[PDB]
Amino acid sequence: AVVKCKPTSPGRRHVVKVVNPELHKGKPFAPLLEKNSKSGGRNNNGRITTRHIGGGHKQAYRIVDFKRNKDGIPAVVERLEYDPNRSANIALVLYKDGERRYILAPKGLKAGDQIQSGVDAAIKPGNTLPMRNIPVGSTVHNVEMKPGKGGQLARSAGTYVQIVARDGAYVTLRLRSGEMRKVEADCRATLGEVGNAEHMLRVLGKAGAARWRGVRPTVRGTAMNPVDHPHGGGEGRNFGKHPVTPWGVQTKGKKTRSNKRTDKFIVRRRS
Amino acid sequence: MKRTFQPSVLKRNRSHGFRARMATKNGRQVLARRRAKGRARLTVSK
Amino acid sequence: TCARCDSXSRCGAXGKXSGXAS
Amino acid sequence: MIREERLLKVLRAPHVSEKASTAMEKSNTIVLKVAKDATKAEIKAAVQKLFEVEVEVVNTLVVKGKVKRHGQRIGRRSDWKKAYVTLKEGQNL
RNA sequence: AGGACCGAACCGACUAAUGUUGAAAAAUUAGCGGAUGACUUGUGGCUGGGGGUGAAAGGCCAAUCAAACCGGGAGAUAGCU
RNA sequence: GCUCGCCGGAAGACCAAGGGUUCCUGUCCAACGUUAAUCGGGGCAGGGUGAGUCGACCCCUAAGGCGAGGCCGAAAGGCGUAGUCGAUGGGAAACAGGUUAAUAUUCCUGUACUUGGUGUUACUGCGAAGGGGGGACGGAGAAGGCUAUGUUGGCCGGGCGACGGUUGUCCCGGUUUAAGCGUGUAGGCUGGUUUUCCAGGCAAAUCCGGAAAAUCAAGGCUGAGGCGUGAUGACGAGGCACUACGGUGCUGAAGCAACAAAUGCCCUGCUUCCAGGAAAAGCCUCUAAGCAUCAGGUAACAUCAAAUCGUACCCCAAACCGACACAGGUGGUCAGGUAGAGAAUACCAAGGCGCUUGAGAGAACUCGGGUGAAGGAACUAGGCAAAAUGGUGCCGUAACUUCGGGAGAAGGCACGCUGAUAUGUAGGUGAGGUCCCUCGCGGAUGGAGCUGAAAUCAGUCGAAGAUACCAGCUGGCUGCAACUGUUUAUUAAAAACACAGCACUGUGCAAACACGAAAGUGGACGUAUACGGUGUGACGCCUGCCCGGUGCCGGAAGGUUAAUU
Repeated sequence: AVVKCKPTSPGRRHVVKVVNPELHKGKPFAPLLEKNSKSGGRNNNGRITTRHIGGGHKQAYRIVDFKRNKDGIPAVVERLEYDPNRSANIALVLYKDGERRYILAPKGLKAGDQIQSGVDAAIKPGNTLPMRNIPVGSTVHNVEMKPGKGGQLARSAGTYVQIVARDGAYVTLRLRSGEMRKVEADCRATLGEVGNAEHMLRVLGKAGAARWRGVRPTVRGTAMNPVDHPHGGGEGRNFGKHPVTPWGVQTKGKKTRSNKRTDKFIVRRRS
Repeated sequence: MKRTFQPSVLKRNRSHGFRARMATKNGRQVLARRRAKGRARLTVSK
Repeated sequence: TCARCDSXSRCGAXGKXSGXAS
Repeated sequence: MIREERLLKVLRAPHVSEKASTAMEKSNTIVLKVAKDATKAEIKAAVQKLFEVEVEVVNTLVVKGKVKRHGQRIGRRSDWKKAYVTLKEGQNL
C-alpha cells in the first residue's frame, strides 16, 4: 500500500510512495521491448509544440497487446511487471502454444490466473469479449471504439467503463469522465477494473521527482513580460486581464470541442 | 575567458564546406557569387 | 575595441561600465 | 601488380640523405624516391624487375611539402613519397 | 537511504581590495556557495529573426539584441546641426 | 661546471582537439625578441615522420541528415517509405629489449598472434537480406579476492669518512623482466541429458518457446590474479683497452622474501532501490528458393596476401582559442616518499624550471604583509576590512518542533617525547611440520616470521605539545521566502523565478492545444488515477459577503439582422 517517508531531510518530509511487492524484481521480457527515444516536445520542424517536456529517465517501450487477437487459446499469467510508459502495471501472460505477451494487469489478477479472449470465453476479470456478449451493468476496461482497432478507453491506473444500455448495433457506455457514449457492439472489451487504484495516492515530495519524469518547470504567465504572455507586466503584481492561454484563447471556462462528425456518438456531455 | 571561436574541422566542413553549399539552391547561389567575384577560395575546405 | 566605462553616456571615460564603447 | 610501363613510371630517384647510408650499411635497406601514387606492390615489382635484386619488404612514407616565402607570397614545395626497400641478403646497390 | 552533513577535484560568483591608457574589451588575490544531483562535462545533432529558446531577467541567439548579422531598395528621409 | 631557489594531483609525462614544420643540424643577426644577443618557436639551407596488429579507412548502428518512388505545396520547395549516410558507442590480432641529432607497439633482435584467398589428407548436409540466441547496458551500496605500487629484511657491489665518533644491530646504490602458451583457481550464472507432440516465432525449421514421460546429480559457460614456460635470453650497479669528451666494441654481480595496499582488476558481478535503465552488425544456431559420390562446410598442416591515409613537434601551452612570446580559457590518461582521513596541505624524488630588461639608492606617497603600550566599535551608512574561532576522542547541551531535528547548540577536559603493562598488547597476514583427500591453484590442527592501533601508570622538557601548513566565531529578538535549487554572460542572487502541494477550466482520441498555406509531426505508440492551459505556492488553522459591470456557460420565445432570391 502507500507508505510514508520519515522526514530525515527536506524533500523526504512529504514523499509517499506506492509499494507493490509482487512486481517483478528483475529485467523485463526482452523479445517484447523496443527503443523509445525522447522528443523534448519537438516535432519534425524541431519546434517546441508541447511545453514542459524534456529530461527524465531513459525508458524502453513495452509492446502491450491491446487488440487481444488470440481467440480461444488459453493464457496463464506469468508475472506482473512495472511499466514506465503508463500509470498502470502490465502482466506477462503465457499462451498454451508458447507465445508470451504483455497485457494490462486488471485489479485482482496475480500470477497463475487463467485468462482467455474470444467470443465464447468466461465472464471473469482479465477475459476479453465483444460488448454484445456482456451483461449490461458491469464495469469493463480496455474498451475499443472500432471493431479490431485496439483498446483505447479505460487504460489508466484505476479507471473503468460501465456499460449501461444496448440498442441496435450499439451499446451505451458511461465513461470514467462522466460522459455517455455510443460505441458499436462488435468492439472487444476486457472485464474488471485495470489494477493500480492507489496510483493517485502518491505525493512526489520534491521538485526533482517531477523532473525525473520529464516534466520541466512551468512559468506562470503573470511572471512574464507583455511581449511573452498576454498576462503582461506591471509594477508589482498586476493581472488585470481575463485569463487566457499563451495564444490569447480564454481559459477557465471556454469550451473547445469542434468536431461535428462525432456528435452522433455522444448522448450526454460530462460533468 | 572562453572565446567565440572554438575550432573544429568536422563542424566547419559540415557547416560551410563545399557539399553543404552545393546541397541547396542558396548555397549554389553563394558559390555562384564567389565565382563571379573572382575569389580564389569558394569555400574554406582546408 | 569595446570596453565600456561610464554610467550612461555613449562613450566617456569613467571606471564604471555600462556606457561607453568607442 | 605488374606491367613494365607502370614499373618504369614508379621510381624517380635514389635518395642520399645520411640516414639512407646508415640504413644501407646497418639494415640492408635502400632508400628510394617514388611516385605519389605508387603502392608497395608496384615499388617491389619495379625494384625486382629494374634493379635485378630480391626484396624482403617495402615500407613507404609521404613527405609533406615545406613552405618557403617571398614577401606577401608564400609558396609550397611538392609532397613526395619515400620508400625503404629492404633486400634479402645480396645486392648490387 | 537521502534534491543528507563537512570537505578537494570540478561547477559557480557572495564580500573586500587591486587593476581601470589593465597581465585581462569583466581578470587577479584573500576569504565564499554547491559538491550523488533539478549535478557537471567531452563529442556530435536539431530549433533561425517578429523568429528561436527562455526555473522569465526583455535574458541569450558569434565581445551586437524592446527585434541578430550581411547584401540590396538606397544617394530612404531629415522644416535639424 | 659548481652552489642557491621554485613546481612536484604539476610549472612533470603521454595523447585527443586545434595548429601545420614550430622538430633536428649547420650557418646568420639587417627586421622580429618590450634590453644585449654570440642565443631563438626569427632569416637561409639541408635532414627528419618507415605499421597485417596503433588510429583512420572498413563492417554495424544512435540522435539526426539526405531521400527512388509517394503525398503535399503559385514557383523555389516541404515532409516522408524503401533505402542510404551519420560516432560520441558495438566489431580480428604484438609485446619486451635496443637503436637515430631528429621515428618507433612502425626500424633491428627475441618471442608471438589474427583474418582472408588458394593447395593437400579426411569428415561430410551446404545454403539469407528471413526465424531464434547473444551482443545488451541504470543509480547507489557493501564485502571478499587480488594486482599496479610502496616499505622493510635477506643478498650483491662500493664505502670506513675535510670536524667529536663510526667493523657496526653502521652508510649509499641495485634488488627489473612483457605479450603469447599451458594450468581454469578465489568467485559468478546455471539443475544437465534423452525421447514424443504443438493453434506461437509473416513461410519453413533438427533452432527458440510451450507441454509430457524417462534417467542422473555433477555438467557447461564465465572469471581476476597466482604458478610454470617465455628466460642457457634481455636489462642491470661497475670495470677492460680507446677518445674527436659526447660515449662506443666488450663482459657484467645479486636480481629473493615478507608485509601494507588502491579510486585500478575480478565486477556489464552480488545485494538493494525506483526514476525501471540504446540500436544493429561481427558471432552461434535453423531452414525457403537452389545443389546433393560434384558444388559448400568442418578438423589439421603448408603457401600467398593483409592495400591506402596519419605518425615529426607543441598539446593547461611562447605552437590551440584570446590582435601580443597576453597573469585568462581548454577534454582524457599516468598519480612516488615522509607526515596526514585524504588527489587537502607542508617538505621532497624522477623530471622540469628560475617566468627575455637590468644595476643601485633605501624620500613623500601607493600596493602586498608583520608587530603594537593603554583603551576595545568610542570608527562607520553598516564591526566593511582585519582580529578571533578552528583538530580527534570523551563529558555535557536550552527554548521550540513537522519528533527527523534544533546540535558540532552552548560549554569544557586530555593531547609532545621516553619507559613499563607487552625486549611490540588486542587485532591483521601467515610459513615449517603432522594428518586426510573426489589428489590439486584443497581441507583441518597449527603457530614461527612480518606488521601494528588505541588505552592506563610513571618519568621528563619547554612560556606554549590540535606547536608549522591545514583548520567552525558564538548566542538573543524579528521581517520575507517552506526547504535543495534558478536568474539580468559584463554594476542587481533577492523578498524575484521555480518548486512539491492545492484548485479552476478545457480535452472521449483522428483529443484539446501547438508548429505548419498544406501533407504531416509533437501531444503519445499516452486514453480522463491521462493530457494541455491558468492561478496560488510546503505544512497547521482557514478561505467570509457581492452575479449590478466585463468575460464565460446554458436557453430559445419575441425583436433586430448578411450573403442569396
